[PDB]
Amino acid sequence: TVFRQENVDDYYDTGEELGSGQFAVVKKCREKSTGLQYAAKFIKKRRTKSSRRGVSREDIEREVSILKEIQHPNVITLHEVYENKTDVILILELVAGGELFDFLAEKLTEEEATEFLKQILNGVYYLHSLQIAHFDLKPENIMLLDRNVPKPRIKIIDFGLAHKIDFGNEFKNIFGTPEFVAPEIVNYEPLGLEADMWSIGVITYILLSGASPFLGDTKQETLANVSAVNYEFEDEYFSNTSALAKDFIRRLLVKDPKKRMTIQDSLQHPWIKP
Ligand SMILES: O=c1c(O)c(-c2ccc(O)c(O)c2)oc2cc(O)cc(O)c12
Repeated sequence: TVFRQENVDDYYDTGEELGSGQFAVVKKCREKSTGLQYAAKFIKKRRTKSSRRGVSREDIEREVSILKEIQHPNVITLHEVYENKTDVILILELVAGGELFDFLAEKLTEEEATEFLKQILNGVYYLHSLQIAHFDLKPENIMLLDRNVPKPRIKIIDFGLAHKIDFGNEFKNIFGTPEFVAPEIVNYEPLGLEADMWSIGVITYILLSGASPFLGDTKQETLANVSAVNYEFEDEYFSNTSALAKDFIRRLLVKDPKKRMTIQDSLQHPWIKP
């Protein structure tokens, strides 16, 4: 699939950089024709078939295909795609309140945690309903619309590892951030929607305590901890956290993906359900 090959600069002006990573940079931008504002993600293309630099066309096209399917208040939306020799440029919905990660570093109560979590669960319910696994859920990939409100609204971003799961599972080169990946990722096993639910358990633990449940001193330690389900609720952090909140986490941080709560289970769980 090919994208718009006119110069993006003829249609958009860029401004503040919103973030950067491995082979991508995200810039605030404004469409010249409408004055409307967006986030432009510049993704570096591979220059040869065997290069390890840049993102493969196959991987770029998958991400764009997934983004085009999505329309839900809790997930980022895609406006347009451009490309040139060096980059694919995604013109994405602008979200200005920063990462949930940075909002967290600034300070949650169970109410504040569930307020965020319900939105995340709603977005993931939408995705999983469409058989889309995100595969990279973490606080860095949850953005706030406006961070100066008591209960900020959120949108899930970064579908770079996302996959359609038409056959119950996928087994591919898929591996996210060690702190948040499920044991089946660590062990290179077939992956399905269940992996996202584990990641939600990790996010929930962090929301409530400020601490990361499997984090070791090195990446290999973290991964070893994940595979062994080596976590516990520290009393210093969880002493005034409800047993029901702990129950919710405990039913997500389960090694056997078949025994893990599904997204539907999570919405019916007594900590979440009205
Ligand atoms: O940092 C951002 C980011 O990474 C992405 C993003 C979204 C979907 C993807 O599939 C993807 O690869 C990246 O969107 C954004 C949108 C914003 O308004 C602001 C941002 O800072 C980001």
